[PDB]
Amino acid sequence: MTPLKGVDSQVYALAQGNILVGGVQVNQLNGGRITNGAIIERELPTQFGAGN
Amino acid sequence: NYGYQPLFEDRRPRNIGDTLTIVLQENVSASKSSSANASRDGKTSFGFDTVPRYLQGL
Repeated sequence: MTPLKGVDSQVYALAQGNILVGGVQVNQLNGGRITNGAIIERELPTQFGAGN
Repeated sequence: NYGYQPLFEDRRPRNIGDTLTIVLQENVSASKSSSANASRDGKTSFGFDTVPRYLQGL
């Protein structure tokens, strides 16, 4: 349950889940990826559909 | 607030409402001195207490 914020200090997502890391070229064991681990919370307004 | 805020910078005040801490630590000291002196002393003396007969005129 880590809050993901933008450059404006606003919480834009919530991330929680299980880390997946690779199991002589050793893999990086201090960095992992979570697929679909973050759920969005805020929506950015856009001008799409306006104007010509 | 929707403004941009950096992460790694030292959070210095940047706008009108920002607050800053001031440590006075003021210490000023100035001194001035001057002196002058002048001394003159003189003393002259002359006396016979015994005058030769030939010099008695002067």
